[PDB]
Amino acid sequence: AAPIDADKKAAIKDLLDAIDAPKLVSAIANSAEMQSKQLVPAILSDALSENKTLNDKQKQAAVPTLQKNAVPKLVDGAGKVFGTQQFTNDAMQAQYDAYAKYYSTSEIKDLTTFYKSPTGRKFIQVQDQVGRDVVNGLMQKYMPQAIKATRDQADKEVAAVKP
Amino acid sequence: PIDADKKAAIKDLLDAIDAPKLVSAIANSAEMQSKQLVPAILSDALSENKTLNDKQKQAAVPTLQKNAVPKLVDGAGKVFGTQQFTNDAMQAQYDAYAKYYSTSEIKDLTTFYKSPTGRKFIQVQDQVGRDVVNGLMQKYMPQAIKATRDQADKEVAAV
Ligand SMILES: [Ca+2]
Repeated sequence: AAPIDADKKAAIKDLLDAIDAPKLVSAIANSAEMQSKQLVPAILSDALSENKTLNDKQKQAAVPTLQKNAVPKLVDGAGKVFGTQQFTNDAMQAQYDAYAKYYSTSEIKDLTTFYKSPTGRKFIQVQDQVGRDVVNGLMQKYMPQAIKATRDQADKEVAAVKP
Repeated sequence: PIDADKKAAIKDLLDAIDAPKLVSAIANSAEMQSKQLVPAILSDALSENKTLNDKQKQAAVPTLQKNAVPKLVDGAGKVFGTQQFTNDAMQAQYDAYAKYYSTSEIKDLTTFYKSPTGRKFIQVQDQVGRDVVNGLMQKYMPQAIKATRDQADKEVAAV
């Protein structure tokens, strides 16, 4: 985390405006919040395993109600930190620092020119869609075949167990 | 169906972005994902087996864990190393570029990607994104986990 000289900072500020950097921060916050919500079951499991008052029969019996009440409540409250102004500010500073680290001032200015051009503005809107179309299309054609190949061999391994 | 002038403009674009390196990274990513799915697929197959009773299934887990998992893992995701996958991934790149971009936009992109700043961009832009996400993750992941953990501790104690 280094000091950005004045002319480089002003160039990055113009680049961040041209790529709509706040929209990108918003997507990072929403993705982290989602990741936090997906960790709730594992964190609740850890709190149950490490709780120091309940015996092992009471813990095993508490699972049904914790699954029904605690998980929805924890999911609802998870990742609040990602909606704060502090997070947004920090993600903005992180964008400045990342651009200053990998690009020179003159490269940042070239980038801004491309992003403000008509084809650059198009690129900002569709280029992610281009990546998703490629990956999702190949996934649809090939993920089933790879799963089935492993599953069919897995059937043979289980059928081979001799008890 | 892509007209010839757009097809030839896309061919030049893909050379300028080193499209085969992007295909190779997609294939490797898919292969790794196939291998990481092996324990879940083997549990499906053990669960669905109709010859072993449930005590025999539990007793089989140690040797399945030890022999079947390394075997299935070395064999998972072979389809992603075939020439047919590469061919389909190239074709998917043509289709995607043709669908969202016009011929003159394709030519503008090539000019940008062939410029010195375009080539730097091909080289570091993914690293820019990872640095942003990883720095924030280092700072905020622990705070988010602690927030959920402390509320989970109160939920467990209130049982
Ligand atoms: Ca024209």
